[PDB]
Amino acid sequence: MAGILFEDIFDVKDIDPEGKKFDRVSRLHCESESFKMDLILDVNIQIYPVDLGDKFRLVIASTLYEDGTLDDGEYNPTDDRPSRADQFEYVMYGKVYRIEGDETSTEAATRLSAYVSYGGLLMRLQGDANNLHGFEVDSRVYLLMKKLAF
Amino acid sequence: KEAIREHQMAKTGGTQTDLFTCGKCKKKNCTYTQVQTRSADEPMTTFVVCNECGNRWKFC
Amino acid sequence: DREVLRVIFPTGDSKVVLPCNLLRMIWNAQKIFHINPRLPSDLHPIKVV
Amino acid sequence: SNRPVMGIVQDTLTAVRKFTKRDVFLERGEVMNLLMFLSTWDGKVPQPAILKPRPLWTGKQIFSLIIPGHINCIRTHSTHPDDEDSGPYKHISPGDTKVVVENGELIMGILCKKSLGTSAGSLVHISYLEMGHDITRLFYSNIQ
Ligand SMILES: [Zn+2]
Repeated sequence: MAGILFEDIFDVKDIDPEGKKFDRVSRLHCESESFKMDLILDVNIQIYPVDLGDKFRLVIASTLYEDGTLDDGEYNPTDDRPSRADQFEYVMYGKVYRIEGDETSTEAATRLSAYVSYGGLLMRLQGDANNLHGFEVDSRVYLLMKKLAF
Repeated sequence: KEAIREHQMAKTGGTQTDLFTCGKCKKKNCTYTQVQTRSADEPMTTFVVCNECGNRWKFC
Repeated sequence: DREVLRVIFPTGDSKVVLPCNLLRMIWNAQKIFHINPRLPSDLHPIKVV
Repeated sequence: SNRPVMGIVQDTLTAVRKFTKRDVFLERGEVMNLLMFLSTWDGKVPQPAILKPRPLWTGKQIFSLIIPGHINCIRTHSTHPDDEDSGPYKHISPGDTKVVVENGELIMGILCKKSLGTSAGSLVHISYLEMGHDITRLFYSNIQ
């Protein structure tokens, strides 16, 4: 029942990816309110006009119709199930493409890092154990954000 | 003895560009080529060769 | 083999054209078998030998 | 010279570069339009790359549709972008300047010819090996 993969409220560190940026897409840099975990993500600024230092709510779910399987692709527009993390302002579908860590130090694996891709859109999440339950997988995760310009 | 010693010094040429790094020796001791004015379907490329440790690669 | 190989290539270039790119083949097995660095690597080394 | 002889060129090569751009976005209507152009297709519509504020597909998603679904080519973006040898390593925002495809799905990377063919490390050579000439010819005709 709605076994959410991740949920947190994030703060914008930067909206200017190394200055040069791009036109329809821009890379945001964020950090979690725990201030122990940080995030960088490519976004469509045209459909979601971000401001710097903004307070965002971020949620991640590998599934919708609750917890049951759906990793298919009949973009069934006609679904009517309220099992939709839809009330959030911004949603994306993607894969995890890379995982970082460091287990050579002995058990370590200290400061685990996850990298994620939503249709090519790169993402980086850093954290000791926040990603201890996740790993790199084919496209399945849904990323939902709200609280824009709170 | 100096002047006859000087007669080897440079030899007769020079080049070097020192722009591209070489992953075999970190030093940018590289040479560059301007070739393929027209050629066939292959795109005109700039070829870079590292003198030391012999490395050659392309702009592409 | 490593000791022999120094004789064969005085140029020290290890990049040669050869048949069957095992790396791509081995990699494909990983893409197929779904092996990952956060999964155990159960192996019998003699079988490899 | 143990290399491929085929090569997609000019207009086709330029639009492919254009197509790999990050700013590429598609509409559902055009996706159906694009799907019919396909010389072959599973008959099963793919999931939108974006759902909110509005449903969308990416050109990289769609290029990856063209790609056969169990083969990958890596390491050679071969474009000027990013930097020569250590800048792109400069953290690993692996970025759009380097090419990478997984399970027939393009992760990032603006395309080049060294990728596209008549060279070592090309997608064309490995498809020929795995998919064979017959599958590769139909893919090639289809992409063009
Ligand atoms: Zn060198």
